[PDB]
Amino acid sequence: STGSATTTPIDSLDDAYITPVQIGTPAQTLNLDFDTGSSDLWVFSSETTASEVDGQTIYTPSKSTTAKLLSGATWSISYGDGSSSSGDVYTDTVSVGGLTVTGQAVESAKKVSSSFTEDSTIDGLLGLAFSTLNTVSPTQQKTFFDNAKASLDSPVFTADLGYHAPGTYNFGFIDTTAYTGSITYTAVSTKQGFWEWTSTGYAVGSGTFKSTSIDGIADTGTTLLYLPATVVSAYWAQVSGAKSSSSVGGYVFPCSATLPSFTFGVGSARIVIPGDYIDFGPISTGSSSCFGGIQSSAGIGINIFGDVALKAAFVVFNGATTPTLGFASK
Repeated sequence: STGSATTTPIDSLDDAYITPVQIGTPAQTLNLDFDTGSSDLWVFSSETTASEVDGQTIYTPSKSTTAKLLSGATWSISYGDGSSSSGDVYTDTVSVGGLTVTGQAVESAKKVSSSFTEDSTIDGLLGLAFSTLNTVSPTQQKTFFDNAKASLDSPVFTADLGYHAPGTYNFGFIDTTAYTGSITYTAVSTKQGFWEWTSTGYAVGSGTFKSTSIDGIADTGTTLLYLPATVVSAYWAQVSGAKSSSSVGGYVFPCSATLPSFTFGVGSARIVIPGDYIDFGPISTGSSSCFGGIQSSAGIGINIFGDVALKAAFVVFNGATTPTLGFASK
């Protein structure tokens, strides 16, 4: 089997991407944030504290004839941005782009943190990291990909995120028309539960490539590109007037600037992030100070190849017995 679904930016800055997901019988369609940096499929629901729901579409298990309470199971998760959610668990039928899993753990939120409430466009998350990170207790549950894998034509999914435009998540096949040149594959460590890999280096604008190993995660659920302070300083040094602002919480730059590109290495291959992908706009409405899309990972404890990086590539998440990641230009 295969599936294919369009993923759409939630706003004009590509802060995140939503993909429609069919849950239950009859289908209830919710728009979920596909997140290769976590492993829980959770949704706003009829069980969510009413004051914490503000415009989201909810899953109502009582209206699904295939929903079953997973007795005794609870979940609770926190993300890198300090947001969180928790609740109980149903199993139900879940379909993405024509690909159906029966008995998928659908984690129903009883509580969500303010950032989720305040974002009307995201109805929940669909985790695509390794199932070892799944938070369901006392019986850990499998991700949608993990459940689908054996049925897929090939045990892979691909992320093709757009810049200020829709893109595609495919399951079970590689669309050879969706990228240019070749896909370069690189090793993955699953030791921390993430799609963790090692970039071979970077360049800033038209500058020379620096060969250096950069361990990080391919994370569709993180907006920006978070790299070591040395790398980030080298990037922003090429932008006149750019500075790290403690008050804003990162590098900012004059909105009048033309940003240089940023290249990262995948083996001997190179992925180029155009300068425009690194502009996240005014820090506040009407400001001429703009927020940068490349930020320091110092104090995160890990480097994160988030959407800024991934949207410059066609990315293969290869879930073979020994997982690997593939990157192609597009």
